[PDB]
Amino acid sequence: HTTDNSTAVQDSNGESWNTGLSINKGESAYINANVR
Amino acid sequence: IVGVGMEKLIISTNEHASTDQGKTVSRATTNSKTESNT
Repeated sequence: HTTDNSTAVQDSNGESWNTGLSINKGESAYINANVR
Repeated sequence: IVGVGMEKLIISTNEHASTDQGKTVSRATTNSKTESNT
């Protein structure tokens, strides 16, 4: 016969970074022309 | 007498593409206790 009681506290922290990029294949850029 | 003649066709695929990336850092601490009786 054996009986035990287990107590514990768990602590943790986190930290994250992200980076994204989106593109449209239909309108990918806009052009400007200098004319005379 | 006026007519129209077509020379070539160009297709612009209306599509949207995205790219994501990330990083994560973590750290856990646990201090367990046990009292065994027999």
